[PDB]
Amino acid sequence: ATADTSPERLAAIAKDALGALNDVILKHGVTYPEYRVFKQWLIDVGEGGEWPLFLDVFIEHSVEEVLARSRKGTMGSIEGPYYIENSPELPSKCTLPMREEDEKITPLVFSGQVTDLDGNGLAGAKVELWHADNDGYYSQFAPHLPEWNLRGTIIADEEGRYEITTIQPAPYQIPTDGPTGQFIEAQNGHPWRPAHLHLIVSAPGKESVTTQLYFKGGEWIDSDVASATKPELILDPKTGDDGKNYVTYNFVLDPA
Amino acid sequence: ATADTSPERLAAIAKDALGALNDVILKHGVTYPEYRVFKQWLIDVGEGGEWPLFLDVFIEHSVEEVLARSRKGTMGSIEGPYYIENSPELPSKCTLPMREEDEKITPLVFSGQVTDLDGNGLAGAKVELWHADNDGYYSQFAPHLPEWNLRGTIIADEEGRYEITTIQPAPYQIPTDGPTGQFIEAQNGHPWRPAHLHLIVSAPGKESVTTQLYFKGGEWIDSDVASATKPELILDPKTGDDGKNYVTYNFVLDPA
Ligand SMILES: Oc1cccc(Cl)c1O
Ligand SMILES: Oc1cccc(Cl)c1O
Ligand SMILES: [Fe+3]
Ligand SMILES: [Fe+3]
Repeated sequence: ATADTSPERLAAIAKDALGALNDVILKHGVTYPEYRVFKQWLIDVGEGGEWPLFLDVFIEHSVEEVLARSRKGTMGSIEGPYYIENSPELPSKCTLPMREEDEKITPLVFSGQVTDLDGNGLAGAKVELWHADNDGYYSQFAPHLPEWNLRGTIIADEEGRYEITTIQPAPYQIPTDGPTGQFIEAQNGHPWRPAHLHLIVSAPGKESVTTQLYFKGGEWIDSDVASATKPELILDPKTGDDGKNYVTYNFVLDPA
Repeated sequence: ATADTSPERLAAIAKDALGALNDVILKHGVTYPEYRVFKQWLIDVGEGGEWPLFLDVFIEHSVEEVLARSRKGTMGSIEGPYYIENSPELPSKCTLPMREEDEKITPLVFSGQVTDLDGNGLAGAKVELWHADNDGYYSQFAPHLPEWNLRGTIIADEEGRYEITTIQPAPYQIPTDGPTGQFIEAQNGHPWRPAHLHLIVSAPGKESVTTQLYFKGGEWIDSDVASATKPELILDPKTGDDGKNYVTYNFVLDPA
């Protein structure tokens, strides 16, 4: 992993990042017992392997807020720690891989079209979906699950449309008996995320979008610990007489 | 290590610390290639065990600047990563433990008195000295050195005076082929400290002081990478006709 940044830019970055922190210590009168605790917690983050967690919850929102200024298409959001590459491909209309345990849960049917800025249909266009199960587990992040459970690469047809069936997600709680959750708990916070789909959407000759979609009445909707939920990405699914929840949603892709 | 801080205070602390950083990302337009690099570097700091180094160089100065508001005695400074407790005791006038390799170097003779705010003499009063050798190594931080090389606990007499002989320190360069030094080097900085004595000074019924002393014409004197050098802590040693450098310095101790 490399940035291709200059020493001039880094220097300016670190000066005000360090200036900022050093400024919070002065402003609040941070003591020496406090400093020791802090240092000890940074070691633990590393030792608990919680660096992508902590940063993704607490920092990635600004990185996407920056990228967000540059694009005219669908609203993006943070990737989070759990994306996996080359998930198995599925046809234009499909079901997401899932176990019998998953078959017990109210289904979600997710339809729409991948278009360009003008609104034209895009063939040979892909939707990478992934999200958590009713337990708040992600596959490849819990040994009891099959390695592509609720992950897939959806191949959109002739005109960019896709119809995808999966389950309807339940609120993810981030891990707590570790440094990130001890961080939240010592400040009387809450370790909850909204229920969400993660998606990378692409198509030839387009700047991909990475985003999330959420659910209209959901808990933790206006208190996302990751600060990653927007108005523009909240679905409002209607239920069929089959009893399955139904949503349509379209992705608008910028020029690459 | 425990602070005894409330959730209210921590919450306020983390809000503006996180707000601050998130504010630097927005201000500079930090990209996604940049973010990956950053995250990867935080893992390495941990994995290189460079957390007390990085923080002590870049952060501890504000913690002491805070404590500095509360005290009327000698000017303090940052401890740094290398203090060791219960170094062996020596009488009021002594020499610091050192090898034959150390005996080759111009000697430093360091005299003075530990007093109170009014200026009265303090018996049963201690000076913990430690510092680096002409190589820029600290004992217990390089396997080739004897475990108390240039460390000791000096026992001041009847009236708080001490006379201590050691070597005259050479400029410490912090480690470079690791994350902290790759941090400095990618921004065209310099990994140099001034030459310095570390000292903890105490006496019964007094708030100890932790500080450093530096040398009047030294290199890196106005570009200390740790930002830890003050005007008030720069010695000006005269050389004897024995050829040994001579300094007197007195420590003024606040009520505990
Ligand atoms: O499931 C998650 C866990 C932690 C952070 C984010 Cl952004 C997630 O989506
Ligand atoms: O020797 C040192 C190395 C790193 C930081 C400080 Cl403050 C030192 O004194
Ligand atoms: Fe998630
Ligand atoms: Fe030092």
